[PDB]
Formats: sequence, C-alpha cells, structure tokens
Amino acid sequence: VFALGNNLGSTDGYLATHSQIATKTSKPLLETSQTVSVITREQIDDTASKTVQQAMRYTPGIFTGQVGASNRYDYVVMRGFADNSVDNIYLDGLKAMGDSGTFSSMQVDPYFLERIDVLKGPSSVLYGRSLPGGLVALTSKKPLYEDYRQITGSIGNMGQKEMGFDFSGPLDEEKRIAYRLIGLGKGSDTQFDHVKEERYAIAPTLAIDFSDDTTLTLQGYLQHDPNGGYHGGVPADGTLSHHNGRHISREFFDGEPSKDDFDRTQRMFGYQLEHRIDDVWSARQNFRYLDSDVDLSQVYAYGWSASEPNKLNRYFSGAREHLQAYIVDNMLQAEFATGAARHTLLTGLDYQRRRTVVDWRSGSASALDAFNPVYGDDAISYFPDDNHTRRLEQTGVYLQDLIDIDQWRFSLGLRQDWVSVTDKNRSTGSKADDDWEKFTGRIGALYLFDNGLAPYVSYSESFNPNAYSDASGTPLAPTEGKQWELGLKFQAPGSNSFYTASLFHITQENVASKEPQDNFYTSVGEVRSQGLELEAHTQLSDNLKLLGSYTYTDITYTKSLDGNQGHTPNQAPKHMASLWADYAFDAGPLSGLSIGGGARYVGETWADKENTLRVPDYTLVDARIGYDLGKLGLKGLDVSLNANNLLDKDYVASCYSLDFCYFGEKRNVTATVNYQF
Ligand SMILES: O=C1CCC(=O)N(O)CCCCCNC(=O)CCC(=O)N(O)CCCCCN1
Ligand SMILES: O=C1CCC(=O)N(O)CCCCCNC(=O)CCC(=O)N(O)CCCCCN1
Ligand SMILES: O=C1CCC(=O)N(O)CCCCCNC(=O)CCC(=O)N(O)CCCCCN1
Ligand SMILES: [Fe+3]
Repeated sequence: VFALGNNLGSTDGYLATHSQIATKTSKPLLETSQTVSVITREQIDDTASKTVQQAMRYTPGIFTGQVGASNRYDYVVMRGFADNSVDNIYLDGLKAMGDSGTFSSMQVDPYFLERIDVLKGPSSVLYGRSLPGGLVALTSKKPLYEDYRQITGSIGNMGQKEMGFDFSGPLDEEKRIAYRLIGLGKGSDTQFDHVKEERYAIAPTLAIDFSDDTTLTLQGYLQHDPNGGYHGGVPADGTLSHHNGRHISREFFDGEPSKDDFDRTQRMFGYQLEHRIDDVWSARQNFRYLDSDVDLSQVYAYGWSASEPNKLNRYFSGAREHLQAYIVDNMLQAEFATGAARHTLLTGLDYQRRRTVVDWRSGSASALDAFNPVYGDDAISYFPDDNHTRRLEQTGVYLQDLIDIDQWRFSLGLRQDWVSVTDKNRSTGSKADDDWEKFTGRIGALYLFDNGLAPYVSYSESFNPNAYSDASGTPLAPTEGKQWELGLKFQAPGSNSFYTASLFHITQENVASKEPQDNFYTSVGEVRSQGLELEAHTQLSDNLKLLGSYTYTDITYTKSLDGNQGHTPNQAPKHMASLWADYAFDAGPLSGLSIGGGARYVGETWADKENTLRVPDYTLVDARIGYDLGKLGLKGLDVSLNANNLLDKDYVASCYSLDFCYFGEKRNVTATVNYQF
C-alpha cells in the first residue's frame, strides 16, 4: 500500500490515474484541486524523448525553447515564468539541489525515469522555495518484485549512439528484497559544428521490507557528462533577419574547438524509509546527498564587431565548480474519520543545506566570422578572476489537511520557512549573509459529481530568494507568487479518457527593478500571468492513443522602473497547442506494428524585454514506427524508428535578448532495439 509520498495510481497508455505531486500523498488527479499533468514512461519512449525538458514538449502551459536545441540543462518555462527555469525540477520528492546562480545545475537522464509529474502554479506550501509557474517532479524507477531485464540500443543522425540496460528483480525467496540496476552510455554530435555530447551513468537501487509495515529503499545515481554539447546563442540580427544579406547557419559554432569544454560529474546517493504505524498513522523519511563537479571552458559570441563587418565579438567564460548538497524530508501522516468527514492530515519537516565553491575566470577572445569562420585563434585576454563560496539553508515546517466530506474534497496547507543564504567573495574577502522567514498558505475546494465531473477552485502561494541585491549590497526580499485558479476535470468512469481546463491568475511580487540610469535594484517590480490551459488524453479504442493540449498565456510586467512597466516578457508565447496520436495494429496481417506521430504549435514570442520584434511562430511534426518482432516469434524483441521535427524546419526557438537567439533542433531520426530476457 502506502499512500504517503507515493503516486500509487494506475497507468494505461499515456494516462496516469493518481499523483502525489500536489499532496505528498497519493490522490487521484480527478480529486485534486490543482492542475497536474503526468507524462508516462510510454509517452517518453513513443515520442523518443531525450531529456526531461523535451519530454514536456507535448504538455500544456510549458515552453520548451528557452535555449532552443541545447541539451545541457533542463529549462522548464511554466506559465511564462522563464527566470530560474533551471530550478523547477524535483526528484523522488526532493528538490534537485542545483545552484541556478552557477553552472552547477544537475540533469536527470530520462532513461532512469518511470514518470514525470507537472504541478502548475505556486506550490511552496509543500516544497518551500520555488517559482510561480509551478514545478516538475521526476519519479525514479524502483526495484521490481518480478524478474525484468531489458537491453536497448539506439542509433541516429548527428552521430547519435546509445546503450542502456535495465535489470530488476527480487533477491530473496520470499520477495521481500529486490534490486534494480540501470546503466547507460550515449554520445552525440549535434547540429552544431565541432560539438560533442557524451554521457555515462549507473543507478543502483535496493528495496527491503523489514516487514509488511516498514520498507527501506536505498538509491545511488552516478553520472559523468565528459562533454556538454552546445550551450550558446547568436545575435538576432541575421538569424531573424538578413545580416549584410546573409543568414547564420543552424550548425554554426561560436566557440573555439581548442577551448570548448563542459565536464559535469554528478554523484548522488539517498534513501526513502517508509513506516506504517497504524491504519491511521504513517511516517516517511526521504533523504538525498549530492556531490558534483563542473568544469567549463566556453568562448561565445556576444554581439557584432563594431569594426569587422561579418565577425562577432567574442568573450570567454571559465569555471571550476564543486557543489555539495544535503536534503531530508520528514513526514508524518494521520488518516482518520470525524463523523462524516474523512481526514488525511500531514505534518512535515524538511531541511536543505547547500554549498557551492566556484572559481570563475573570464576574458576577451578574438572576433569570429559568422559566415565561413576560421577557428584556432584562441588566445584569451583575461579579466579579473571572480571566486565565491555560496551557501543556502532552508528549514521548512508544513501542515496539510485533505478533508473529504460527501462529494466535497478540500485541501488546506500552511508552511513556515527559515532561509539563510550566504555568498563569500573569496577574491575580495567580503561576505553577504542574509536570513529570512516566510509563511505560505494554500486552500483548495473541489466538488466530485457522480459522473466524473469535478469543478474546483484553488488559492496558492510561493516564494523564492531574490537573485538581486539593492543599493547597499544586501539581497532584496524574496519574490512572491500568489495564484487564483479555477478548473474543471472530467473522466467518464468507463473511459480511459481524461479532460481538464484550467484558468489561472498569477501575481509575482518583490521583483527586482531599477531605472536604466541606476546600478542599484529595488524590489518594486511586479509580473502578472493569466490564461487558460486545456488538456485531453483519449483512448478511442485499445489501439488508438491520443493526447492534445491548448495553452493561452498573457504575461505582463505590470510594474517596472526600467521603462518596461507595460510590456510582455520574451520567451513567452501567447498561444501554444499540441496533438499526438499512436495507432497499434493488434490483429490481422499488420499485428505487432505500431504507427504514431503528432504536431505541436508555438505562437510568436518576443525576442527581447524591450519588445522590438517577434520570433516567428513555428509548427513541428513528429512521427514514429514500432514493430514488436515477438509477433514474428522472437518474444521480447521489438524495434522502433522515430523522427522529431520531421519537416526539418529552420527556426529560432526563442531569444533571451537581441544579442542571444537559439536555433531549434533539426530533424532527429532514431532507430531503437529493445530486448527483454
Ligand atoms: O553561472 C552563471 C549563471 C548561470 C548561467 O548563466 N548558465 O548559462 C548556466 C545555467 C543556469 C541558468 C540558465 N541560465 C540563466 O538563467 C540566465 C542567467 C543570465 O541571464 N546571465 O546573464 C548569466 C548570469 C550571470 C552570471 C553568469 N554565471
Ligand atoms: O557570459 C556570461 C557568463 C557565462 C554564462 O553565463 N554562460 O552560459 C556561458 C556563456 C554564455 C553564452 C550564451 N549563453 C546563452 O545564450 C544561454 C543563456 C545563458 O546561459 N546566459 O548566461 C545568458 C547570458 C549570457 C551572456 C552574459 N553572461
Ligand atoms: O541586469 C543585470 C543582472 C540581471 C540579469 O542577469 N538579467 O538577465 C536580467 C534580465 C534582463 C536582461 C536580459 N538578458 C541580457 O541582457 C543578456 C545577458 C544577460 O542576461 N545579462 O544580465 C547581461 C546584461 C547586463 C545587465 C546587467 N546585469
Ligand atoms: Fe549562462
């Protein structure tokens, strides 16, 4: 059993029935007064999904183009909140613990994942520090109690190759002890000249039942990315328009092949202890330690040379980083009745402690011709080194009551947080030391009709430490999100279909803002995001699987000192939609064959905060072919072929500014072989 900290749903095709993302305790999606999406293991594979970021490319309210084709980090823009989008990821109930103010942001390979859960809007009441768009919860693969052995191989264009294996099963005659061990190797060239991606990772897991009342799960995850692909951008001039009559290629490398390194070693171990006391009382401890090394050498373009017609000015960034982080979550849940009301009452205490030691170097590099470049002129003019030790501590105390009474489903949550953040400029010897406490709350109400219709309303709050500091060097007040949400959910009790609509209004406060004149920030900015999401998961037969989505997002700087009080953030499409279908032939000559694909639409986005032109809209097509050769008498063998961006469209996915625009991925074609023993 054991609802606390577990999804416990069911899954069929692309549709999950339950999640714990919104509650830290298993709850049907239909009875949860929040917007929750679930991306199934099957959805990841069918779409040939290569990262967490890309796996959401079919999910409403999520923009997946912040840095275009780059795969170095998972940038998850939620409900138009692009800033700190790298810090939205949770793994097995615990904040991932990257430091978004450094290069040490972690990435979880999808091959280790069983599910991806997406919670929209402010959600600090259960998690502490987080962004106003929502958050993403990855659920790792766990030991199975029956033997499972899979081997997979993939090959593609762009020099892609990959190997994985996934073995699981019980170790004891009684099936109280089970393991899973997963490993993988991969490599890629990318559309971009002279770039490599490469990764090696292994994940051991051990599960032990001390009895029916107690389970301990032991986890390891060790990952080495000796190369980091491409993580650059080029000027809008001449990507979005011609530059002296020519266009920059989508394969252009703005760096120096002799000085382009990204080495990230991420080492994690942890455990989850599950103890049932009573049919009433349950307790859980989730724990994870992280230790990572990141090494970076990057020459990048930054604007056009003022003197040399078709050359870009270039600069150099260098970094060596060591990140350490501890996270524990202590949960105690009471399940009990009080007359007609059934209560699910949760109390928790969590603790985050992080230290990041960063030695940064920078300088000026030679200009580079943006059309027919000559590489090799790699001398750097160094700027002053900039060395820091960064520390963060977060202690949270939270309370939640899920109250079900007749057809009502209510949610009440409160959390008090103590945050301490410090930054020792180790070059200068100075230290910024700041302590804060924040109170956050959430209240939800949903009415469940007996046909599977569920209207609901939600109010929810969030906070995040401010990345900026004021006229005295003291960091500003944490930013704050507040959200009103209205929704409607529908599942016909027969069907394997599910439909939702969500209407949202998010206000974000204490955003840093200053007049262009000034060098100092004040916490007087405000941002508002409002809109509508529609999501459809259908099975119209036991062969035909559907997904669809529509997103309308109106985000605006409602208060700014910098001239921008009235503008729309860049990297924030007003309109998005997507649709994916998969058809499996199940009897007859074609049996064992599967066919699939889909299309996703992103509306225009602004290239800059100043709003001076648009990044055009784009429509991409995906397609798939699978064949289970077991149907030809070799059981456990299946093969598939995938193509994303099937029409090979050449587009800018987005721009962070007028200097930095990113290309979308060209067609990515994959062939996969899966064999179970
Ligand atoms: O370590 C760093 C920041 C991290 C970074 O920049 N990465 O690229 C790594 C990925 C983490 C976040 C994704 N990027 C952003 O959120 C854009 C940040 C931005 O606007 N800047 O100007 C840069 C910040 C100035 C200091 C530069 N040094
Ligand atoms: O140069 C720095 C510090 C180094 C750094 O932060 N790097 O990422 C490495 C080099 C950036 C190259 C372009 N990177 C992108 O366009 C992705 C977004 C991003 O990462 N930014 O930092 C946005 C601003 C980058 C310019 C200002 N800051
Ligand atoms: O304002 C700051 C700190 C805030 C920050 O880092 N932002 O990104 C603010 C978001 C608006 C700017 C969008 N992007 C760019 O201008 C490109 C690279 C970048 O991001 N820079 O900051 C380098 C610009 C120098 C600005 C001075 N430093
Ligand atoms: Fe950067």
